[PDB]
Order: sequence, then structure tokens, then C-alpha cells
Amino acid sequence: MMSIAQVRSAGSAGNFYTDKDNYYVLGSMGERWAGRGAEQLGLQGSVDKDVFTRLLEGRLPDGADLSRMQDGSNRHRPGYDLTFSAPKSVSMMAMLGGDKRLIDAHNQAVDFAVRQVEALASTRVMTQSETVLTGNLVMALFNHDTSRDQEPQLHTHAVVANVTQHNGEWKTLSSDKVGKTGFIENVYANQIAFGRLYREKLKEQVEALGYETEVVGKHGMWEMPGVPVEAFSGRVDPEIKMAEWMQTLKETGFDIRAYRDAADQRAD
Ligand SMILES: [Mg+2]
Repeated sequence: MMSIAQVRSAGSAGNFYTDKDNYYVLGSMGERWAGRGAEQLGLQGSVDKDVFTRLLEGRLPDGADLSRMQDGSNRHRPGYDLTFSAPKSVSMMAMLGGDKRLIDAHNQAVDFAVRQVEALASTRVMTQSETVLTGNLVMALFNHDTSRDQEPQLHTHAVVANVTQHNGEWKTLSSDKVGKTGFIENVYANQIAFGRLYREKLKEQVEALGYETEVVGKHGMWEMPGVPVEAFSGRVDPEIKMAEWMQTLKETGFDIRAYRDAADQRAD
């Protein structure tokens, strides 16, 4: 699925989205920019914490500045956090099964979704105020491993900077409580499709890897047949959590190595 939340605040977000703890299992962030708006800014590859924060503050590298300092605070909304999560079976197989391919898959899927999300990118202008599309967003996608559940959760944080290039000028993103014509309003009104779109592209890449899938919930919600999913349901130091995880799995008798070869053969 794809959770939707508003970023707390430059500093706040900065350290959070990169706190190595949120990704100790993975060992890496995987952070890369995204969006026509990001490539249009020369932003490519890894993410510079500072660039990211300034970006959240509303200061682009382009030189444009949408920050509105008012007695210490900034009245410029940072952006929106789109979190795409991977089915327990996969998150597990990806981080505890030693099959990095599944992580790549996860990424690719998010990318395939994030675009469609980008398409809805809009801005406001009057003539009366109206919402005109743009087709671009600036983004920073980070990968985290655990969840509030303290369970493996290969999930990416698609942080959409609250800026959009329209007619040259960098204006803020379309907001509109009323007519729900705002970019974010359309995001809310497509969460299932986009969450499904992300899962759809993943169930295809995984199956091409030789893995099978099964429906477990509505709108798609599937899981990899046979993964001890349940051994991580019903509910410090990252390292202590890792070991725990490793231990909890060995005490299931699942044959990670075999389940893998099982697939390698089934496709190849
Ligand atoms: Mg997180």
C-alpha cells in the first residue's frame, strides 16, 4: 500500500529520512532523486542531506526561494511523504532471505508508480483560482527496513518536495480543501490505485524471478506462499533487533536457501 502523510519540517525530516537506524537491516539508504522537476534541476543520483533540507525549506538550488520566514518559523509546507510498503513475505525474503534482487524489484515498482503520481502534479493561479497540471515534482526516495510494528518492512519514503515548475517559475504545489482539485487531493483520491499500481508492478517482477503469489486481502494484497509471515505478527539497538529477527526465523524451520532454489528453477 501507499501511506500519505505531510513531512514534519526540514530539520525534522532531514535527519529522520536518513537516520541509518531506519535502515540498519538493509545497510544502505538507496536514496535517489526522482521527477521531471529534479532532473530539470540537475538533481541526479544520491541525495545531499543539505540540498534535501533546503529543498524542504523551499530553497531550490536553481536559486528560487519559496520560504516564508515569519518570526522564526517557516510558513512553507515541506512536502508530502508517499510510503510504498512491500508485503511481509517479500520484505522478509529481501532482508532476511539474502535475495537483494527483491529489493531492486521493490524500487523499480515504486518508480513505476511515482510517475503516475507525478502526472497529477498541479499548481494554482487566478484569472478566479484554477488548478493547472504541470507533470513534474521533485522527489527524494528513501528506503527503510523496520516498521512501527518492529517487523521487517521494506518500504520506500517518496518525499515530494512542495514545489512544481510552471511557466518557468517555481510555484508551490496545488492545494484546495474545497473542490478537491489539488494535487494532494487527487493523491488521496487514488491511493488504492497507486498502492495497487506499485504492488502490481512488483508481483510481476517477483514472478519473473520464479516466485509465486497468493491473494490474501482485497485490492490485491498478496503474499509469497510459504514465507513464515506470521512469525512476525502479533508483535533499543538495531543490532539486537537484527539478531532477534534472524533467530525468530531459524525457529520456523523455513528453508530460505531451498525456497530460493525452488524459484531459480521454476523460471530461470
Ligand atoms: Mg520509516
